[PDB]
Amino acid sequence: PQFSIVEHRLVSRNVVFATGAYPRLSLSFRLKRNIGYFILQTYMPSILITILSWVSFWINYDASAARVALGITTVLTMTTINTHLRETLPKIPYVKAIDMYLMGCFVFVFLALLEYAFVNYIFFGRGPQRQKKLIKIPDLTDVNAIDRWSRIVFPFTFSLFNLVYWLYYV
Amino acid sequence: AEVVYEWTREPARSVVVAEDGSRLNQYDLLGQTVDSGIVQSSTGEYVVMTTHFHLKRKIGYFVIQTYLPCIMTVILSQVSFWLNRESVPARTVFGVTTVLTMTTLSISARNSLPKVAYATAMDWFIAVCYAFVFSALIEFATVNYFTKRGYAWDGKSVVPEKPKKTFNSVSKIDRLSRIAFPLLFGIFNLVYWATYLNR
Amino acid sequence: LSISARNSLPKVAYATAMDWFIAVCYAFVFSALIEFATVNYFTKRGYAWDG
Amino acid sequence: QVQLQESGGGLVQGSLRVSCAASGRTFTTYIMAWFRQAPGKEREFLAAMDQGRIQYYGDSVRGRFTISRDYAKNSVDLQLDGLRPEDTAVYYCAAGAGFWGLRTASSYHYWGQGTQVTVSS
Amino acid sequence: MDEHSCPLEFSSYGYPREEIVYQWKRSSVEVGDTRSWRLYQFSFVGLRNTTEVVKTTSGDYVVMSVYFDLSRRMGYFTIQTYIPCTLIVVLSWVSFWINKDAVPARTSLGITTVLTMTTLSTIARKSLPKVSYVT
Ligand SMILES: *[C@@H]1O[C@H](CO)[C@@H](O[C@@H]2O[C@H](CO)[C@@H](O[C@@H]3O[C@H](CO[C@H]4O[C@H](CO)[C@@H](O)[C@H](O[C@H]5O[C@H](CO)[C@@H](O)[C@H](O)[C@@H]5O)[C@@H]4O)[C@@H](O)[C@H](O[C@H]4O[C@H](CO)[C@@H](O)[C@H](O)[C@@H]4O)[C@@H]3O)[C@H](O)[C@H]2NC(C)=O)[C@H](O)[C@H]1NC(C)=O
Ligand SMILES: CCCCCCCC/C=C/CCCCCCCC(=O)O[C@H](COC(=O)CCCCCCCCCCCCCCC)COP(=O)(O)OC[C@@H](O)CO
Ligand SMILES: CCCCCCCC(=O)OC[C@H](COP(=O)(O)O[C@@H]1[C@H](O)[C@H](O)[C@@H](OP(=O)(O)O)[C@H](OP(=O)(O)O)[C@H]1O)OC(=O)CCCCCCC
Ligand SMILES: CCCCCCCCCCCC(=O)OC[C@H](COP(=O)([O-])O)OC(=O)CCCCCCCCCCC
Ligand SMILES: CCCCCCCCCCCC(=O)OC[C@H](COP(=O)([O-])O)OC(=O)CCCCCCCCCCC
Ligand SMILES: CCCCCCCCCCCCCCCC(=O)O
Ligand SMILES: CCCCCCCCCCCCCCCC(=O)O
Ligand SMILES: CCCCCCCCCCCCCCCC
Ligand SMILES: CCCCCCCCCCCCCCCC
Ligand SMILES: CCCCCCCCCC
Ligand SMILES: CCCCCCCCCC
Ligand SMILES: CCCCCCCCCC
Ligand SMILES: CCCCCCCCCC
Ligand SMILES: CCCCCCCCCC
Ligand SMILES: CCCCCCCCCC
Ligand SMILES: CCCCCCCCCC
Ligand SMILES: CCCCCC
Ligand SMILES: CCCCCC
Ligand SMILES: CCCCCC
Ligand SMILES: CCCCCC
Ligand SMILES: [Cl-]
Repeated sequence: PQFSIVEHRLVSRNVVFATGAYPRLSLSFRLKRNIGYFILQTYMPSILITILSWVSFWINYDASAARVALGITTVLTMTTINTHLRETLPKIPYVKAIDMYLMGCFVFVFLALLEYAFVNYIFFGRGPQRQKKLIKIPDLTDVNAIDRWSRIVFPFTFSLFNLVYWLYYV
Repeated sequence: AEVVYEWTREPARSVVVAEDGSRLNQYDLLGQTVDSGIVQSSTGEYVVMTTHFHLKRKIGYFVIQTYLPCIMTVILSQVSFWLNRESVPARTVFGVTTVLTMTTLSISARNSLPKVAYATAMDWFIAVCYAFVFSALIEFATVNYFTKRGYAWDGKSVVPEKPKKTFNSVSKIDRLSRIAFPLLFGIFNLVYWATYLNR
Repeated sequence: LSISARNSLPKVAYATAMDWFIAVCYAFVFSALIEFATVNYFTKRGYAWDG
Repeated sequence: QVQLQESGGGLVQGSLRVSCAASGRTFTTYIMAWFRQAPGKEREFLAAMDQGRIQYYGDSVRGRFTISRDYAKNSVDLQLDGLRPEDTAVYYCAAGAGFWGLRTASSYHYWGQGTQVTVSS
Repeated sequence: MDEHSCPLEFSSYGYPREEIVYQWKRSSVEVGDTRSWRLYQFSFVGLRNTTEVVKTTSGDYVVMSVYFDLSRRMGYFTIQTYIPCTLIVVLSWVSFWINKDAVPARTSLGITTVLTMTTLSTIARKSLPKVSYVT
């Protein structure tokens, strides 16, 4: 159900131990793992949660409770997806391709939350100081410009990351 | 006095491990030491032949699945210091969710091990990270206690100088914590890893 | 729910009726949230209607 | 703090017994060893005993000295027999988990003060 | 905080007391390294041997018992349940210092603390069997 047998091979040789040389036959199979189950299980929920994380960019900077709740919920959902994945595998010491993908999705949602953190800091920290004193990156003074730039850039960067990942691993 | 065991070749080369065969997932076999001795029991003295296989645990799995989630949880908790003090529900959400994430991480970390009755290095790391997150929540609680008025800066008015509609000042607690918490967490990470790695 | 639905099933590489139903339900929930985002985008005033 | 208190005779013309009691930490589950170091000599392995009551001895002292352990009391004893004037030295009690060792001093993370032993003919 | 005295009983299956009689020796039950064993959650306090006669349908049999006293260790359970529950209670106490006008904040804090308690209760029972009394 999970694998397809690409090919099988028969080999005949001799193997030498301390006690002598012995005849050996080897029957080997090459198994290619099916991707549909993992697409249904892990990849598509992660993509959908990362997409949902961008909804905060269309909400005003003053809706702090809503935007923070959305970002935190996306981060929590990514953590739960990673948890449910790790509970059904051995304790290998290296990163897998699905680990690469989930870590990338976590980075994207974390940056989405940090985007609102930066916007709120810029407004409520620099606005009073600034008024007392008084694709390219956006102007750092305008939170609306920052939000619009995030709207344009986050889907584009996520699509580029997906393209690179899938081209590398397929 | 009846049967005595000896190694066929010299003891070092009398135990051989095939280079291709190694089914260790979270361990590295550094080597093997070979020795012999005697055991004294009620029945008599028996020759015992011993081979100690030296294994070192591989840290990558636990780094991926426990340490990075805890570090990101600590950073996420410390992110709330950069929000305005009047975002009470947002900062409360930050503190509470980070506390619960740390609690869940603490619960799930021990599932790997047998239920031993002493604290491990991972347990100490999780304890310190929980302490950092909970201290961040206490910091927000202090900031909210010292907050005076329940509306944020409008956007257009000009905060006059502390030395019409008044507005809350940026919290000195927040300004100090923004540099204090990451610095202390970095120092803790430095000391912890320097203590536990080269051992 | 989507993660936990296929716990007690072999890891088949095709979608089942359970998978299709869960997908349609998730799409409905996602569209509801997107609809709220669209509604909020056109909200002019930050205060509700006083009694 | 963890310590290993050693006791035993210092002078003999012979049989002798050197005891080593451990306090501050449970050394039952650690391999416990006895080492020797005369002046101008490197610490050499005399004996050891494992958790499973299995005893190892050096080739120089095989059949002469005997090592025993009391796990309830957390102590290791060494009975020295056939003492000779080439045997005079400082005797150290060591304990630890035997990693890359069980015959090398580097693998033992705990050591005692040491006790002098001299034989006079 | 529980302590147990687990038994190990043996006897002749076929031969009654009139045919086979068992007897303990002077130093019958010996142990090596008591605390190098696989007892993770327990510590071995001691042991004691006994003998008795058990009547069955086939006859009376000499039964020889060895009781091992085990005392549970608090470390794992203190890590798992006690510390998180007290910490969640303190997290609930944190609500008292928030401004009472912060209605969503305080309500979410309280209900969330009550959630994390339900979850901690649920997971605290996992190690135990499904006994029908309060521990
Ligand atoms: C899955 O993964 C496993 C693990 O890697 C794969 O296993 C290996 O497969 C390869 C081929 O697929 C095996 O190599 C073959 O061995 C045969 C038979 O070798 C025996 O008999 C010979 C004749 O009696 C004898 O000479 C051989 O001896 C040594 O000789 C060669 C030549 O001097 C020397 O180079 C080797 O070191 C041999 O040890 C041996 O006893 C051999 O016939 C195959 O040869 C092809 O290529 C040579 C090129 O010179 C050509 O001359 C031949 O005619 C033939 O076309 C090939 O070398 C290898 O032994 C397998 N390893 C193990 C550990 O089993 C497996 O194939 C993978 N399968 C799948 C489906 O993924
Ligand atoms: C849901 C989770 C989302 C998180 C995802 C976030 C995305 C960003 C993270 C990317 C992680 C990349 C994984 C890298 C692999 C993990 C690291 C690793 O294991 O590599 C080894 C080094 O380990 C080691 O030094 C062990 C120690 C590594 C510890 C690193 C933590 C640094 C913490 C600094 C504090 C910052 C504070 C800043 C606060 C302001 C290499 O050695 P070697 O091959 O010989 O193997 C020997 C044997 O031990 C097995 O490795
Ligand atoms: C665990 C419990 C610990 C309890 C710790 C208790 C810590 C403690 O007692 O805080 C005192 C206070 C906090 O600062 P804080 O930002 O809240 O200062 C007040 C705040 O800015 C108000 O907004 C001001 O009114 P407004 O905006 O103009 O309307 C008010 O001005 P005024 O009324 O004077 O005119 C300010 O007093 O002063 C410190 O900065 C020292 C922080 C050291 C923090 C060190 C952190 C490492
Ligand atoms: C282990 C290493 C420890 C290092 C210790 C230092 C920790 C980092 C704190 C940096 C504080 C700082 O330099 O602020 C720079 C400016 C505001 O300060 P100023 O210099 O303009 O007066 O602000 C900026 O220019 C950028 C502010 C962005 C805030 C929004 C993102 C929140 C990120 C949270 C990270 C925990
Ligand atoms: C219960 C948690 C309380 C946390 C309070 C803040 C201090 C954190 C370190 C000390 C507390 C602690 O639990 O340490 C855990 C381990 C040491 O464990 P052990 O080896 O002593 O068993 O730690 C290490 O392995 C290294 C500790 C590094 C200490 C020095 C740097 C501190 C940096 C500032 C922290 C506020
Ligand atoms: C159960 C403890 C939860 C943590 C609560 C932290 C509350 C911090 C607020 C402290 C206010 C101290 C007011 C005294 C001010 C003064 O010095 O006069
Ligand atoms: C990835 C999903 C992000 C959510 C996008 C929500 C968009 C809601 C706003 C719809 C805008 C309608 C078209 C422009 C209207 C206008 O500018 O007059
Ligand atoms: C195979 C190399 C070993 C792994 C080295 C670290 C991998 C780090 C991956 C993190 C990528 C997340 C960001 C994705 C792009 C925004
Ligand atoms: C064997 C082929 C496998 C291909 C799996 C691709 C799954 C991802 C497809 C859709 C990704 C779109 C991301 C767009 C982000 C805005
Ligand atoms: C879903 C993409 C919506 C794009 C709207 C165009 C910008 C409108 C700004 C007022
Ligand atoms: C928007 C592009 C999404 C990733 C496409 C990857 C295709 C890989 C070859 C089938
Ligand atoms: C070797 C793993 C490659 C994973 C793809 C990462 C692409 C990052 C693009 C920003
Ligand atoms: C030694 C007990 C440690 C308990 C976990 C850490 C709690 C920190 C609360 C500030
Ligand atoms: C900011 C200081 C972080 C220190 C991390 C040290 C990790 C060393 C791994 C070899
Ligand atoms: C949860 C995996 C299946 C998702 C089906 C399509 C979702 C569309 C969202 C608009
Ligand atoms: C992921 C699907 C997002 C759909 C947004 C629709 C907005 C339409 C505005 C014209
Ligand atoms: C400094 C935070 C940057 C977030 C990316 C928009
Ligand atoms: C994913 C939607 C992008 C819209 C850019 C205007
Ligand atoms: C571990 C808590 C640190 C608090 C620094 C003010
Ligand atoms: C112990 C945490 C203190 C937080 C800042 C006053
Ligand atoms: Cl392993």
